[PDB]
Amino acid sequence: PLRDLDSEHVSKIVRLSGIIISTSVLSSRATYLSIMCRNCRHTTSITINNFNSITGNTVSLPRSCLSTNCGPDPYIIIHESSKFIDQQFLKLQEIPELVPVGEMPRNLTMTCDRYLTNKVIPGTRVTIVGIYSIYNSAIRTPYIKILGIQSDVETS
Amino acid sequence: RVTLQEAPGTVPPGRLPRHREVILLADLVDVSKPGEEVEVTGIYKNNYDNAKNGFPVFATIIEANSIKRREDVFSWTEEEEREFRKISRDRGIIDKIISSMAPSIYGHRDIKTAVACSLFGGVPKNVNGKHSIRGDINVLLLGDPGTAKSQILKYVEKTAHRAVFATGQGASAVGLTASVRKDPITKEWTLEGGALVLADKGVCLIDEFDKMNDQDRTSIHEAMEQQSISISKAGIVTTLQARCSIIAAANPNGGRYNSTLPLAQNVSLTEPILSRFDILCVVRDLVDEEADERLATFVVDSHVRSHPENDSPIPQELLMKYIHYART
Amino acid sequence: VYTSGKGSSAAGLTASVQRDPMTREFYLEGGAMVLADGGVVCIDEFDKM
Amino acid sequence: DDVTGEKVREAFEQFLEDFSVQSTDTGEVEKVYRAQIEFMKIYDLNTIYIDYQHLSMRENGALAMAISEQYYRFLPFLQKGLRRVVRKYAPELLNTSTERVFQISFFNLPTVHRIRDIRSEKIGSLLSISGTVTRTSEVRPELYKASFTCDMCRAIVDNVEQSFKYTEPTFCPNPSCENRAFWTLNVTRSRFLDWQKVRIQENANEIPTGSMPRTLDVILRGDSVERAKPGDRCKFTGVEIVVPDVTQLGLPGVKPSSTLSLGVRDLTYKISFLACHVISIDQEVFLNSLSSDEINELKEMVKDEHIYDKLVRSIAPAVFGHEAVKKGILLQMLGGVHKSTVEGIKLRGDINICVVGDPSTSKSQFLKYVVGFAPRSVYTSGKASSAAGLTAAVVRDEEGGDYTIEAGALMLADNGICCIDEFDKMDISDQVAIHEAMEQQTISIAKAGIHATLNARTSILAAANPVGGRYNRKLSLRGNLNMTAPIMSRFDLFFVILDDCNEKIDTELASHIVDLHMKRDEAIEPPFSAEQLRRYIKYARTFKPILTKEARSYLVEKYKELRKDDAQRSSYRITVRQLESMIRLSEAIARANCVDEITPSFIAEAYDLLRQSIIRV
Amino acid sequence: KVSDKRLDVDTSTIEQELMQNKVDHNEVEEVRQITDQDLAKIREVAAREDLYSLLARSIAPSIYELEDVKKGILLQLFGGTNKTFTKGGRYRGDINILLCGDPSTSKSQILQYVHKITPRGVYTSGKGSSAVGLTAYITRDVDTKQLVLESGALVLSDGGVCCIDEFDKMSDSTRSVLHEVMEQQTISIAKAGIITTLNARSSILASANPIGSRYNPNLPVTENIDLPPPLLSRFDLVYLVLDKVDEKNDRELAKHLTNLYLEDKPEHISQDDVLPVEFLTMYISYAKEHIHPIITEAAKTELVRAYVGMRKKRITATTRQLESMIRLAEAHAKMKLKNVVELEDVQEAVRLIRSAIKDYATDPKTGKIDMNLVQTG
Amino acid sequence: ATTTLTTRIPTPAIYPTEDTEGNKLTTEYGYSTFIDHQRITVQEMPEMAPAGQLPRSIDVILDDDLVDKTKPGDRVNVVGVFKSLGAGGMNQSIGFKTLILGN
Amino acid sequence: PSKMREYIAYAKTKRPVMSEAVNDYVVQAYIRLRQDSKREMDSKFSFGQATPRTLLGIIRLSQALAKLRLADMVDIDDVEEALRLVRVSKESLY
Ligand SMILES: Nc1ncnc2c1ncn2[C@@H]1O[C@H](COP(=O)(O)OP(=O)(O)O)[C@@H](O)[C@H]1O
Ligand SMILES: Nc1ncnc2c1ncn2[C@@H]1O[C@H](COP(=O)(O)OP(=O)(O)O)[C@@H](O)[C@H]1O
Ligand SMILES: Nc1ncnc2c1ncn2[C@@H]1O[C@H](COP(=O)(O)OP(=O)(O)O)[C@@H](O)[C@H]1O
Ligand code: BEF
Ligand SMILES: [Mg+2]
Ligand SMILES: [Mg+2]
Ligand SMILES: [Mg+2]
Ligand SMILES: [Zn+2]
Ligand SMILES: [Zn+2]
Repeated sequence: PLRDLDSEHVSKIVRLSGIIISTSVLSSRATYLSIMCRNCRHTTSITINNFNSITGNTVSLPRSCLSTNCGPDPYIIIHESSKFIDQQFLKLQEIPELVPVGEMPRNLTMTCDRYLTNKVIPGTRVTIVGIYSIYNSAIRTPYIKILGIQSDVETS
Repeated sequence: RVTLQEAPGTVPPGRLPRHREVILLADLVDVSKPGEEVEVTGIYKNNYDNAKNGFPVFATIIEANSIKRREDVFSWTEEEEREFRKISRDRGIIDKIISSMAPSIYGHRDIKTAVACSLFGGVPKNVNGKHSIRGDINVLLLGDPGTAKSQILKYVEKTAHRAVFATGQGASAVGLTASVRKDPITKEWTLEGGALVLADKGVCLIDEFDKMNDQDRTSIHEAMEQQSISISKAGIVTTLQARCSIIAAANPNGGRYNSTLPLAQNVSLTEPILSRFDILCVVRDLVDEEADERLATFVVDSHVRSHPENDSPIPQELLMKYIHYART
Repeated sequence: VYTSGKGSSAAGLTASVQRDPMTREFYLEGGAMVLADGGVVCIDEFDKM
Repeated sequence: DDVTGEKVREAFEQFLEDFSVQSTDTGEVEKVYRAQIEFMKIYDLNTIYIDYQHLSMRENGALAMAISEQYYRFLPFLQKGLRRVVRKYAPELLNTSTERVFQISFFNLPTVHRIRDIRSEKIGSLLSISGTVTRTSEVRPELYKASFTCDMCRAIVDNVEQSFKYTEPTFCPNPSCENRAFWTLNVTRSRFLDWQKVRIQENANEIPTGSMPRTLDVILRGDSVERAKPGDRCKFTGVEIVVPDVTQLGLPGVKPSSTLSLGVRDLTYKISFLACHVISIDQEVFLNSLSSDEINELKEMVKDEHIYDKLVRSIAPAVFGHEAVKKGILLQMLGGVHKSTVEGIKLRGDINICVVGDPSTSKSQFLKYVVGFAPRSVYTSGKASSAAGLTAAVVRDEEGGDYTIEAGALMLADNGICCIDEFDKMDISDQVAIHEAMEQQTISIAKAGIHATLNARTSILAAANPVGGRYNRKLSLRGNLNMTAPIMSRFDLFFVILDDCNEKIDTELASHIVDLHMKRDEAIEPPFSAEQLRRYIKYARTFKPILTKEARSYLVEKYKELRKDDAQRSSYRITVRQLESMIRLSEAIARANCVDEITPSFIAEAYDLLRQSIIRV
Repeated sequence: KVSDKRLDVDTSTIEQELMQNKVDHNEVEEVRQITDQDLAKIREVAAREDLYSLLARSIAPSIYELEDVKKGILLQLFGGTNKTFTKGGRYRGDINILLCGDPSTSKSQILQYVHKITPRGVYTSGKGSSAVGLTAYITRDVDTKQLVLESGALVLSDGGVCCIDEFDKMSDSTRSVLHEVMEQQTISIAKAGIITTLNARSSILASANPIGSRYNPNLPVTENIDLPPPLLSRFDLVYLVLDKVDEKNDRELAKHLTNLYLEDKPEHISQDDVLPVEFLTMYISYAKEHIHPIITEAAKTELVRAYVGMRKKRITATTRQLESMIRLAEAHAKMKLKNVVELEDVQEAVRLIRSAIKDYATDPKTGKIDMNLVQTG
Repeated sequence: ATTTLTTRIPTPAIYPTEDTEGNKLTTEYGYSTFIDHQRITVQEMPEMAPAGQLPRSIDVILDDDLVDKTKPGDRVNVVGVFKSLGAGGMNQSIGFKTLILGN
Repeated sequence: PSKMREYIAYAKTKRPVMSEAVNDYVVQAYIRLRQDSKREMDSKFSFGQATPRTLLGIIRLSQALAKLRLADMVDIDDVEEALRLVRVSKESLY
């Protein structure tokens, strides 16, 4: 149950169900991009295939020429050569009837990418397989990476 | 984090109740529900540090160590199922239960029978999707003012499972209508169903039934007819489920039931609204000197028994558990 | 869609143009006659519409 | 150091010991300051009250003038002198058992300044103000003395004084360090006091012509926190203080600014107040705060047989000829007994009065009298109010700041009477909300992320007019009153005032009015003075009457007779809530007679009063 | 602040602050200083036999042949005695006057004259006004970007005459706030953020038209006025200004106006002499500060007898009418600089009340004004 | 970046205030060249959009002769490169700014 | 419209004044109009009872007509024409 999510579930695959109430706009992310030194004119190619799905951008641009002067932050992204993938943010809420009587239903921010984007519409009742995770805005914000969307039978 | 506010009973008159932020850690989380008195002990810690007040001022937060409700009432064990069978074997058990319904009230046994019927409810059924039949019994209390319809509904709230209390008009935490509202402090959308949706597998007590808004009336009609409230706002297109038994209290037109008129002229509700009901018990005021005498004796005894300085029915807990097990 | 004469609890009986939250731009919130298109629509309490 | 500061400090500590006020015949002469010091040791308190009159008397008041004009400058010297005096006599209470802060409060200043009398030339001086408390904040800690952890040679400096603003310890626990760039505060070695901000407001009587009300923010530091509830007139004594303000950035006039590098800093401030203390303006505690003549007075009233009649006649001296309304209002002031059954349902005891009548029938007159006589009351008109005003209100603490709760009209009427004039005119949404609170006895706030749920135990005294302006006899109450039947049902009592062309009453009223205008407060002949009435009322409230077997039988019989009267048509029908109304009215009458037991006579009187309340249509 | 073209600020409303202001060393001209020669001149004028008519025609000099209306306006400007109670409370002598009648009867001009003369006053007109607009409102001062409290027209007009034009056109919702102001001289506001009572010692001067924008003799007086009785009870004087085709009156009015059109900026065509507005304002002010009438016993007996006489469908008598005669007699005495109230003052007040409502031409049982009988030049 | 398709080496735009020899320069409006620039937002067509769901929009950058060729509420068929601009937060301060350069 | 506007501005500069005989004529006309309104106060042609605003309108129209001839002195024929216009404003009713 969405209310039963616990710190013991962090970074573990969790099975849970709810209702999709909002689907954010597709945001394009980087999976392979070509960069250049403004001084060295030194081409390079960074790959971010390893979980380009956290909310924050992790594998960042280098601040010095490869193997290391070059000058801090000399890298510019060559956009016509990079390759991109899309990311979409969903927000899940507990089933409205299965909630404490006078308490706002608990909603949890969720993220998906690649072929799982544009798979649901708001109001659909879905079952989620994904990695319970932690995002820093001492406290932390929980969220779920999407691994699979078991979309139930919905309105035709 | 749980925000604790002083109980209004102990607050001296004229003073604003104060809120203190109680911090819960480890397995202490989700051991309480809002609106429930608590008795918690912990460190009165000084919170970390705004220049809003100008002077150097720190916030305070009470870290918690042990919280006990002042007080699973619906839990089960083999011995109490044996007990349930034993009391069920009695004769006149129906009358015993009816006398148990609303023990604080005197008279109107028809109302007690109706509310007991609504609580126990009919058998839910679904013929493979071919035919669907409501498994709930809806009770309407159309009575003259000051006949304890409100108190009866409060008792039902106390004694029912998955029970929500809604009002026809005014201020309430449940609005009988599905809505998509954004909390300004947190700035995000929430899909909140009405009291009908919240009471998906229980009862919904609707007081001031005649004094409903048009939207509330339409939502009531939808819930009573199709048992599924549908929402089509802010991009959310879905049909929430609400299979609820409605116990409603309404006032006849003019604050008094006119007997010479039919039910149509006595209540502003239209016929399609009433037809979905099952037990339409009109609580007409009766002018009998002896009945009034017995009522006054009951009221006076109760009122004197409540003074701070001067001082066959089934027990309520057994009624709770037996009703739950019967429905389950 | 099974729609009452006054409409559903919140769903409109016919198409309604409103503004979305995040940019206040024009879009169709819903309506029985457009959400159910190409199929049928069942309208009860027709005289109360 | 300053020689003048040393002089004033040594004089202060000198007369803390040498001063001695006479006890006249009884007690010879005693050291009042030493007596207060002994009292302090006995009760282990933290604040000493010093009369300004004594300081004015001593040494031709030169020291009094010096300490009044420059209180802030000499305050540390005052603290040091008091500490040395405490060391001299009874130094046991010096320490907390680390160190206990001693607070000095001056009381009985010669003059009182209103909020509009605040002037810049009085900044930092000692004075007194009188205002009405509007908003009270939480009691929060403040850094009396602040300790920190060092950056280089990480270690904690212990018990360093914290000024009005953030301070950095120049010295270090390691003397060789002399580094202070990064300090990390520790709560353990940091002292604290009690801080609470109260927003006072100018009283109505002090407002000039046309000016909208003016208000001031008062900070209560010390034991005086939470000493005043919202909606009370209090007298504040303290030092005039200034606090930095960043809002007055675009105001006309050259903005003072400091240049230092650059070192720019806008020196914009707003005036506030730091009050040393606050003074407001069972039967045992009540019996204690009376004088012997006052006790004799109250006791004499308790025994009199005519106490009921004299009390009824005394209410609203200006109004002539209406006794039912006076009886009802007196009962309402006497209140009732609010009770909770074993079930948890609560039975309110306070009485609700609804008055409807023809124009100019003194309907407001009673409302205007109740305010200014009841211990706490709020008077409001019809169109000049809203729901958020009547119940709790949500406002920003400051513009673009966190929202805070503000006590509404009913909150100031808690355990009191709230007079609402022209109920019919006042808005239908406000109507629904006010009545809903009358049923609930509580108010819930859920706006802008606040979930405070207050309690409203208030007595409603509401006046109105018949629809169209003038009452019509043939039409029933519900026809001439816009309100619906249950709204009347929740009310305990009703009085309908009628107009008629009777020459005798017209002549008597004309003479009464003209005499009131000609001779003012002359020969109005009140049976008792207002203060005596309030003394008796306060005492009666202490009692909690009890019933008898005859009382039960008579109550049942009277309810039976009233129900038999109903459709024996009636103006409005009878209920069991009417039975509860008779119960509460009977116990209120017994409280009026100061009798712990209700007699059948009281029940008969309450039943009769309800019978005149239901006038035949 | 002070000007000789307008009345001086009332000292009674400023009695509380002046003693402290003298210490404050503000040293502003709160009140105009009256010379000994001016005081002697004022006393000499008070000794004149036609004082009342002279002061009546001095107000609004260009307005022709509105005699009772001008007299009532004069009495309102003088005001009643400001009584104070030792126990608490105060009865203020603010006179509220309603003007109702046919269009083009120079009601708006009288309203403008009063709005000019008084020290403090606001001129509002019907649909323009609003309930929060009168009373008080919360506004955002953009300079400080802070929610700042601001007062409305009624509180602004404190201590003066609030002129309300097109009174009938006001919605009854907006009119509700006038109920407390016209009687208690205070407004108690308990809106969001403010819970207090405000003093509004303003005497209302309201002009309106009968329903149908013209008087209908068939309808009764109360139907033609068409206001709730609780409101009309608060008004101390109600004027039925009537436009009737009288050849002599029409000729006189036409001559007056056409003569007003004889120069570019001509002088008044009023044949009778008038007091220049500077001295008239000085006189009215001085009578306000230094006269405080007290009712005598004979006046009390006459007041009781008159009240019983009126209190015996047409407009009904009221205790507010009794307090209205009290205030009007006090004002008439205060005009004459007398320190006490006599019988003739009460007689004049009763005459004014009877004449303003045109009681000398109305049938008792049915309030139909006898059009032939009511005719006056 | 917009005015050219291929990513050029970023040269910061510094307005020449002084000559190479320190002489003061007076900007010559009326000889300098200015190009009209307009951004329009294109939203999914209501006729083809799914009913009851929020719309999706893209931003179009028009330039020179393409400006002011449309009125709000028109139905248009804009063709151009679907370029992505900016570091897109990859450089330390959630995706990339994406827009359709207008052809 | 340019020339007309110029002439209208020039006429607006002037401030003509009435005359004694003109005033007598206007007063008599107003009296007669008031009597006529009183007579037919409920006839089939009751275009409304005359009011002093009718007199003021006659004065205003006469002054405007005087301005139109560029004269500082109101003329009797101007008043006659103003009366004619006010009367024939309702002439199409028949
Ligand atoms: N049949 C009854 N037996 C006992 N008490 C009753 C009965 N009917 C009404 N009362 C009492 O009458 C009082 C009026 O409140 P209530 O009847 O609940 O109001 P309402 O019916 O108007 O909502 C309550 O204290 C209630 O307990
Ligand atoms: N019985 C009365 N006793 C004393 N004064 C009265 C009485 N009746 C009317 N009045 C006077 O006439 C005025 C009526 O005012 P009031 O009746 O309070 O207004 P409202 O009818 O709107 O409530 C008051 O000055 C009041 O003192
Ligand atoms: N009796 C009168 N004395 C002076 N001027 C008058 C008189 N009757 C009408 N007028 C004039 O006619 C016009 C009508 O006055 P106005 O106040 O506008 O009318 P209303 O009474 O409808 O508000 C004004 O120009 C006024 O000078
Ligand atoms: F035609 Be008027 F303004 F009464
Ligand atoms: Mg009820
Ligand atoms: Mg009143
Ligand atoms: Mg007008
Ligand atoms: Zn490089
Ligand atoms: Zn160090």
